[PDB]
Amino acid sequence: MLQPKRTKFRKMHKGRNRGLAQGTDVSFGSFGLKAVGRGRLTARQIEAARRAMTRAVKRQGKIWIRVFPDKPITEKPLAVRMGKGKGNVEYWVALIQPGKVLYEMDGVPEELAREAFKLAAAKLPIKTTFVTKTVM
Amino acid sequence: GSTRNGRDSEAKRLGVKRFGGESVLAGSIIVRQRGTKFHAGANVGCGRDHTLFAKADGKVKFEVKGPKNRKFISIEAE
Amino acid sequence: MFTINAEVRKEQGKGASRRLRAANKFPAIIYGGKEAPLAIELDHDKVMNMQAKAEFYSEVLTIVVDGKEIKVKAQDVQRHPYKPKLQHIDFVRA
RNA sequence: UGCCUGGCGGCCGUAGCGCGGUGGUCCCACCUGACCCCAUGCCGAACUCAGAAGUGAAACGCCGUAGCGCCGAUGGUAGUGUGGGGUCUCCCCAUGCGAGAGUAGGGAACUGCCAGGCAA
RNA sequence: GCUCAACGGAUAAAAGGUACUCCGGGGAUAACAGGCUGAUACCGCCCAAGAGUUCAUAUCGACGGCGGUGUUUGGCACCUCGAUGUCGGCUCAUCACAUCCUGGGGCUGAAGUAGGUCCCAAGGGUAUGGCUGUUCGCCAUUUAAAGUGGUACGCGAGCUG
RNA sequence: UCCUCCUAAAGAGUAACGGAGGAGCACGAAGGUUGGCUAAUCCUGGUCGGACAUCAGGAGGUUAGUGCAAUGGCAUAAGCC
RNA sequence: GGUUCUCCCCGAAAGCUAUUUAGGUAGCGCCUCGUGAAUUCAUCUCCGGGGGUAGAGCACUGUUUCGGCAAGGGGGUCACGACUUACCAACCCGAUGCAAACUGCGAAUACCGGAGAAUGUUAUCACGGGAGACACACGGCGGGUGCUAACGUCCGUCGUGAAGAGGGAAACAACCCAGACCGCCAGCUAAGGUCCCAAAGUCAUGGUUAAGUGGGAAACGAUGUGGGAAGGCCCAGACAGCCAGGAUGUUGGCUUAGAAGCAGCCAUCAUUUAAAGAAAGCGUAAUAGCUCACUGGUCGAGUCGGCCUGCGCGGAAGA
Repeated sequence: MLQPKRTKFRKMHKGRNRGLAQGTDVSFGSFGLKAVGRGRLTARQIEAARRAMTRAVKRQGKIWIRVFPDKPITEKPLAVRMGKGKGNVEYWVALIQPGKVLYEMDGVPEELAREAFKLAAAKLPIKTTFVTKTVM
Repeated sequence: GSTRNGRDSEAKRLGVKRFGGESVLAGSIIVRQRGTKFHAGANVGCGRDHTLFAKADGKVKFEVKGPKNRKFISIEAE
Repeated sequence: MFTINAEVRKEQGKGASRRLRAANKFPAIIYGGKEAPLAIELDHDKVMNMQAKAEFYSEVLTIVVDGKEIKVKAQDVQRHPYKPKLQHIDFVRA
């Protein structure tokens, strides 16, 4: 579980997920996992989609994780009425815009990277696609 | 449970009262501000609260001077 | 040996560029040297198959507009965020 | 009228850093001696006095160099005022405004007043 | 000369119980039930690490995700305080199928009997008892089966307490 | 009860049992005027002396300080003597 | 709780501050009447302005990914000194993201002031008389909170209802069009519609749908279908069948028990040749063995695999 270390504040606002993405170009690796749908990824979903992906590309090679959550999400307990303060932090989400590359990979053939990003895309609530590092 | 916040203060009503070319009678407060965000220039005084008060029934005009570019508040004399 | 037929834009902006993008086309521009930047209007379906080659981003292009021939290169390209298509290409007139 | 230099300004990084070169008959700085005017919470290092032997070393001014900083198009994109629509936690259409970042490029400041030196 | 801190300070001076209670009102405001949503609950689906003698997908399926129902626990307080009687029991029932059996089939790690999973199908049937006020739950003995839910957690101008 | 930031939607203002902190003081110098000065944190050398005391030099630039929690401001210094 | 005749004109609010105050009351913001005043005010154009929000970025405060130099650290190794160093790793450097409490940047709107044409029953301000109201609700936009749940709650602006009848969405205050002085068996039109109930096109042209889609619902799956840009192999003969081979020393290494075409490291050689990969699976305790790849004949004209799209199918079970 990717969790931040000593944040400035414990709890922040909800916030909207409007706008476009910034990490569009595949920079570090040769084959990327670019997101198409607009959603968000909790801290368990990155680590779960990493286990089903790293095992298919057997441990030689290298995988870049282009996202980090750094956003707390509160949750009220059961049988608790509204108000009376803010809820307690339970998990950490990463706000994903359309076009954000999620994972990158280099050191594998194009066939092995094709049949491994599909195994990680079934762990994610958002619709992703397969992209390739282009020149310039 | 309980809460520990819920405390603030009487909004101080700061900012600029009289803008650009807008005739001000001497002694008229122009900018009420925390520090010297806007500095006093020609014909305009600065108070003990960094309220730049006019000093000559005239216009206003903001500028940028020196080598720090600090909005500056002068007073054209009409 | 790379020849791209193009035209001259008559309307420019955000609303003029999105009408032109929904018709399988995208705008571009040729600039450089000391002449005026010429607004370039060309088809998307040809150039999308041209940029699959690795020599499209390295060699000298020949864009034909108004009957003339202008030798250019590739400087800056704007990919679409989630679709395999283009939005704008900067051409250095060289 | 030109080249320099010194004092006072506008403008404030196209004006600021780095490297290399150069300037002393003028001016400026370093320097010289300090018992005295003054003064170091010790030291005349600073400040202050009386002078001019030497140097342009350090500082300062000028020139070149883009190696940085900085300025900055045109087009595109995000955003958004008004009126509608949709598979309506978001997006599109008509119209108006239009970034930021980035690219080509520009770029080693310009100038006002007075005094002194020099050539006319 | 006032932590007149309940800080625009009702007095210089002030705590509790009412199931013995009583009056004026409120669904401006809770408890039973209805209504909106579905955090939670139940059920179904997607990838496939593995267990299964080798074999992911006979069977179970981790790490995660997506949905459906309104049966549990919860959220709001929109009707109801010029009265909507409510846990369990008896009598009488009605509907859905997410089917307990009976009926028709696929696969099987199905030799046969006996099984396991899944699909279609609601026509009919679906325990007597000891304990507890009990719905639930434990136990004895049957039975083809002793089903899951909705109807104001059905039913007090039908009975009980 | 009061003060600082955000929510607060680029004039002001703006709610919630919304998210973070403080105050109910102090000072006759910590005020006024005049004069002068620029740190934090590192690197090297040097007696005890070491990661950190004091001394010399370099980079760096206000990342320091502003009596007190925060915001704005401060080199003409409001910082220090 | 009730508050009794009629007509005309104007017309609110459910907000702020205070309150032993929250359902009450006072002032102000809002309403009505009268009086007195300035091209008073509004809309629009131009000019002068202050931002710091949306967006963007990492110069500052933090968070985080990768690569290089790399102190320091680490495990182990020696004889007061230290040799090997699978490892963690501070500051800059190159690249990449995030932030309400970050801003070297920075809108659109909104607000203040000045000049000007037109329009608006002075619509603007001050004073005096009288109030009511201070329980608001929904929809769009920017949000806090809740589960980016609620016909949920709390904010700022606008509209509607309240306090607005009429048409439409079947019925349905708050959704859309549109503001009822009265009368008429007159015409035009907005929202929405034109087969019938029910007034109006069984209207013209070009496509799509086979699902009753239209007339609820996603992840995901699939030779449904239409349109477009390209590619591989091809009448020196393609694509799916039919007929022949589909093997050889490899019991190769491996801990020396066997993995041996199809167990793990593995290289992934090389001949016999028209064709065979020391195998993708089917068999095994390992082999045996069925089999297509890769090659010829037969056959004969097109076939196959990916992308963006429009309408479709399943997932889809309630009393």
